[PDB]
Amino acid sequence: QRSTSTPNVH
Amino acid sequence: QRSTSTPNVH
Amino acid sequence: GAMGSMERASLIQKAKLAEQAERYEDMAAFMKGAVEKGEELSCEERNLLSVAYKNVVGGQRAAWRVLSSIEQKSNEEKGPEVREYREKVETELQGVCDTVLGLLDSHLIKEAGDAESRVFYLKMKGDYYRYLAEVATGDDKKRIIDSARSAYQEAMDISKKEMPPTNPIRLGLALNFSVFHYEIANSPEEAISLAKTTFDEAMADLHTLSEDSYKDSTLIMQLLRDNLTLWT
Amino acid sequence: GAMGSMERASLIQKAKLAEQAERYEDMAAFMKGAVEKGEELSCEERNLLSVAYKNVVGGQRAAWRVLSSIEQKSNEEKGPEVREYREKVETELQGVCDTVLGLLDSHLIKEAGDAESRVFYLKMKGDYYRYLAEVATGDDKKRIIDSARSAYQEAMDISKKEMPPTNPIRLGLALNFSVFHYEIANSPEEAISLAKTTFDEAMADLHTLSEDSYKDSTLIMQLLRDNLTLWT
Ligand SMILES: *CC(=O)N1CC2(CCCN(S(=O)(=O)c3ccc(Br)c(F)c3)C2)C1
Ligand SMILES: *CC(=O)N1CC2(CCCN(S(=O)(=O)c3ccc(Br)c(F)c3)C2)C1
Ligand SMILES: [Cl-]
Ligand SMILES: [Cl-]
Ligand SMILES: [Mg+2]
Ligand SMILES: [Mg+2]
Ligand SMILES: [Mg+2]
Ligand SMILES: [Mg+2]
Ligand SMILES: [Mg+2]
Ligand SMILES: [Mg+2]
Repeated sequence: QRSTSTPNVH
Repeated sequence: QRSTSTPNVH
Repeated sequence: GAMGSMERASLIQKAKLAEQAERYEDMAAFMKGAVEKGEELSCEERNLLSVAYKNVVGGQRAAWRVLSSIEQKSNEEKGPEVREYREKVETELQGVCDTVLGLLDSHLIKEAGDAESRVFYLKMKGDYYRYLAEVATGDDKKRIIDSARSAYQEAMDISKKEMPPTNPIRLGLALNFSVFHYEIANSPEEAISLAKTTFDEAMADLHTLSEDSYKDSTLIMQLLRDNLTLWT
Repeated sequence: GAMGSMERASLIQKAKLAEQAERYEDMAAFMKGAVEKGEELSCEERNLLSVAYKNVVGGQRAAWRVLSSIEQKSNEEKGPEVREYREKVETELQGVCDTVLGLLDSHLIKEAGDAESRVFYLKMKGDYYRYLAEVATGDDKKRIIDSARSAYQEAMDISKKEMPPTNPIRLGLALNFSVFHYEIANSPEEAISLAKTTFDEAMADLHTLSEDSYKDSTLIMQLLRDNLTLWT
């Protein structure tokens, strides 16, 4: 399971 | 709500 | 074409990879290159072709519907941008439908071959004329709707002669024809009687389910039921 | 470019329509055309640019990972097709990263402007170098990783000087830098200490949350927590 980066938010 | 047509299956 | 130099078998392999990668435009391009080799497609290869192009045009149809709904709401009680962008998506969608229909006409729809392939391809012709008809207007539109109906009807006639009533291509074709009647042709009664006749006749001959196929059959039977529940 | 004749405001409008239509390639093209007008982007326009390109490269990254996993498993205990198609997706991904980095360098990264825009664009430069580094090899790869690190570090220095510790750009930048340390630089301790320092300092100054912004801040704080839980 890979690290989580900043997601999309709009 | 629109009618349902044949879906994708694979 | 861009796939001209690749071996047919490599094109099939890559379409399968593209499906696993959810790269459906690539998938469609690989399958178009495979069709253009001029050999028949197997059942499994027809599935690859169908899944790829349905995914592509499905995303275009969904986009077109979003934009059209915005466009209609901006035409009840200012600039050209919504119409322009809807036209841009519409033009791409028609281009994909033209490509599929060209493949069907140039390569896939033949006089011989088994009933499955003949019914499947005629169904596909009806479907992509139907998608063109969803966005069509005027003199272009009347000829599109007739084209869809005639393709569906030829497929129906073959399917009723040559396939069991539970056959998933026959069921899927009837499901899609009924959608055409309801959504495109403005014929709710024709849609309803076809969906009910199809469901009832599949149930009456339920013993004809095929063991490599019955999950698909029963899936379409339920979708006919959902549409009938929606339509009544 | 293809968007050269359209008004900036029309490009912004159409990018917003493309987002509603989930047409993220169109969205990215509209926003590239808007950037090429040579005017600064607002916070809202930066979001459009970011969402569009992240969606495009995100789908490419996901595809690349699927194909790479197939490729590695076919290299443990036959034809070239998997490698070829992985290279095809890889090349497109690098092309999108090159486009974004070119926009950043040609148009967006400036000496002046507010800390938000300066930090955001440097963070974005670090991100797209990081995406290049996920697929890079050899002499190309060392220069990519240094490029990502230097962009992230410059953004970090500005953010710590000029922003509160709950600022969502500062938090998102720190989150992404820590991912770089863990996944790219092979520096788990550096990643962990940065994620923990960032979380703790945001909590220590929780009163600095902004009322137009606090949902984004607390979202990133939780993502730092998830990564720390994963990494420990
Ligand atoms: C064997 C053959 O010619 N086949 C199987 C098919 C794969 C492509 C699409 N279809 S279909 O459009 O007839 C269809 C799709 C989904 C379902 Br659940 C279904 F029952 C039938 C069949 C062509
Ligand atoms: C005002 C400004 O310059 N902004 C707001 C941003 C929109 C684009 C992307 N980000 S971000 O990458 O800093 C980011 C993305 C998601 C979240 Br939940 C977040 F907190 C920060 C910020 C640029
Ligand atoms: Cl447009
Ligand atoms: Cl390839
Ligand atoms: Mg060949
Ligand atoms: Mg008015
Ligand atoms: Mg038109
Ligand atoms: Mg302008
Ligand atoms: Mg061997
Ligand atoms: Mg390479």
